[PDB]
Amino acid sequence: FEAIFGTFCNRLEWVYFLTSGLAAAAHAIKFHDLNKLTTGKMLFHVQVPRVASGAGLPTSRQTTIMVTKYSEKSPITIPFELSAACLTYLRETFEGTILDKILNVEAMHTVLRALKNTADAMERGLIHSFLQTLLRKAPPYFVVQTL
Amino acid sequence: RVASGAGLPTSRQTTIMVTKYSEKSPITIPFELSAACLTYLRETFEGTI
Amino acid sequence: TVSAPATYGNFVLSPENAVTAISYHSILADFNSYKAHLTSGQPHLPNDS
Repeated sequence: FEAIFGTFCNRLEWVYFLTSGLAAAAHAIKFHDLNKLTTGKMLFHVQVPRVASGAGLPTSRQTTIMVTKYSEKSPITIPFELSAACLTYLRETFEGTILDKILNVEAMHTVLRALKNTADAMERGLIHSFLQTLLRKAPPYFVVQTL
Repeated sequence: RVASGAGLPTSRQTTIMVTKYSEKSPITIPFELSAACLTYLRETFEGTI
Repeated sequence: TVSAPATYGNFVLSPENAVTAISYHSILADFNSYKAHLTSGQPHLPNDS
């Protein structure tokens, strides 16, 4: 005889955005009207101090500096596929035979694996998008040290 | 898998299946005994010292 | 000082393994466990044969 000693399956590791240390740079918020939002903004108002000047020299008038900051938008996406045979087995039972039961349970397990995989992919894609944002805004060492 | 941003192709599911096989390597060692050993093992001639 | 296994393990064949070796020249180890998990609808076995 020839023997099958075992059949193996990889156990996945699930990651979440909040569990990462990269989330420390984030202030994460849910907003159920986000699709209806045109980009949001923040307003700032600063009045600088000044020093009294000596005789003869011109004085400094008092300035107000008002600035604005804006937001960026960047959605993400991922698909999962199900076959028509998987769908028809998932929906309906033909006969009560053991094989048909196997096919029904197998379609259910196919769908469950696909949903779990997509959910993990969504968490990972959020992490990836935030890291890309950080790399997009971050200037290199020589610029910031010169500043 | 990792979700994709605008303009980049999203990655599809894959299932990868591999197999591994055993191997064989028998070993052999002999030992041999002389017919005198086989005689004296069983037979006690007259029982002297 | 290290704790190591004192004896070789024992790989044994179930009677369904015997029937399948006779009829098909093949072995599926833990055949009855595979059967029970397959019929109950449980997607994972507990451990390797």
